[PDB]
Amino acid sequence: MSFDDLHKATERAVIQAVDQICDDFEVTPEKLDELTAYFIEQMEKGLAPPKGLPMIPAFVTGSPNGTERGVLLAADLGGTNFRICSVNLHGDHTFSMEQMKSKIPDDLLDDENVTSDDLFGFLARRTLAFMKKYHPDELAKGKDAKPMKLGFTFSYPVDQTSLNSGTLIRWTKGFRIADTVGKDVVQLYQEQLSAQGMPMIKVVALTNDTVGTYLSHCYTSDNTDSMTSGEISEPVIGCIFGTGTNGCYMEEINKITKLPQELRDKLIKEGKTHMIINVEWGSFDNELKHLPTTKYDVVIDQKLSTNPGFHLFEKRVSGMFLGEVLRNILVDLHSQGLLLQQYRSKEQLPRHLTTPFQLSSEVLSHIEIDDSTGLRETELSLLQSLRLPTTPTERVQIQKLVRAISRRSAYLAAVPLAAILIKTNALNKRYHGEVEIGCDGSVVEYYPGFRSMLRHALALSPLGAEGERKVHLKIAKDGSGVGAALCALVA
Repeated sequence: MSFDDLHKATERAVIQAVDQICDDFEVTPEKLDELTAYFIEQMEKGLAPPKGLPMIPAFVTGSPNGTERGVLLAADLGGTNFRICSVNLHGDHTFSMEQMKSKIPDDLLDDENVTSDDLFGFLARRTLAFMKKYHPDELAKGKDAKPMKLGFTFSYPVDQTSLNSGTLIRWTKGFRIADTVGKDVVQLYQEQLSAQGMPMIKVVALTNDTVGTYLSHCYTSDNTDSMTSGEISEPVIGCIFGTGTNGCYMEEINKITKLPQELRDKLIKEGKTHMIINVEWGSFDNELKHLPTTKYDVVIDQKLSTNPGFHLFEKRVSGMFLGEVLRNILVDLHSQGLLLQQYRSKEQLPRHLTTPFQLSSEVLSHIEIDDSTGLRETELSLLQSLRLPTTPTERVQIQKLVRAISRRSAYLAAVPLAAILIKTNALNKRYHGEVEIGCDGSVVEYYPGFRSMLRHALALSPLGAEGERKVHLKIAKDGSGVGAALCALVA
């Protein structure tokens, strides 16, 4: 056929093939029902003694009201940095901030055999510099003063035998230091704090970023938590979607069959009815019994991934992998002759479409909501910020693919929220019963319309579109810094 005839036939075939890839990417409401039911099943398997889900009790039996008073501290430590924050709760749904971001120490931790004393003394040194800098209010009263409660955000593998008690099991995503496999991390931090000179500091909390997100959403609840006035709604889920994904919710105390009955009765004999469970829902259905999977998901999880087959739901939802899936689809369609069709072979393609993760997520951000830009002006430009240029008929299908990837990730992200809301139902305060779930992270906050698709999925779930609209949801953003302080408050 003619060059023009072949071009037209090729464009029609690209229509076909891209629609077929989309069909292979779709999430049906039937699959939604299947996934949420299996998630309820994994939840109930998990928190009973032996496994369904890594549902780790966070040992928090109280939620902030947004009416709270006082000033508290918060320490967080990871491979990223070390941070000492200080929060002054104004007494309304507001607060005031102070903080020092002590950079991760330059190579006292690079797989050298260093003491817990070295690392935790660096932590306490930065805490002492903090106290000296912004207030020696009770630091000048170094012998004794009115104490200060602070929460610790130690985002490492930890065995939290209770609140303000953690027994570190390993340094993963960090580097191995000597003989901390049995130490209590809150105890080490407290020892180093009382050893530099502040004995006023009490380390009374230990939680990770998701429990902090939940507590930071309890505070600052849009005037829907101060009283049963206007909207009558309470927050029941904290969660982070983005580079990673996880969530936490409050479960009945006597429904956590895992914890021994001693602690359960000792809590219920108090005013204590519920406790926060940090559902590790990252790495959900790793066995892939129900979790949808395509070819590109396999080729990325196996070859290009650092966790070969461990956090599968994370990888299907994370913001890093969206652009990666798009890149693999593009390289596929090219090497099979349908797209970018005058780069005569692979390794003639631009340097970023060939190499692994060079297709970032802001690309999909710009592409997904392309307005009628006189047919893909900002989209062409931004997709062309990486070295490859494109044509209109190709850009239409590339937008199709990007939107399909995003919709799948959003519906999957909605599955666990729906399963939690339907396990602990939102229809128990029979009248005006409403529930808001607060969210942090990259994808959920800044990806265009990822919340609209979350809502559409929650409507298409066995959470009924009839009942989805008693759940409105928005963002609570600081969990390592404000959430730790609030976990110290409710300690």
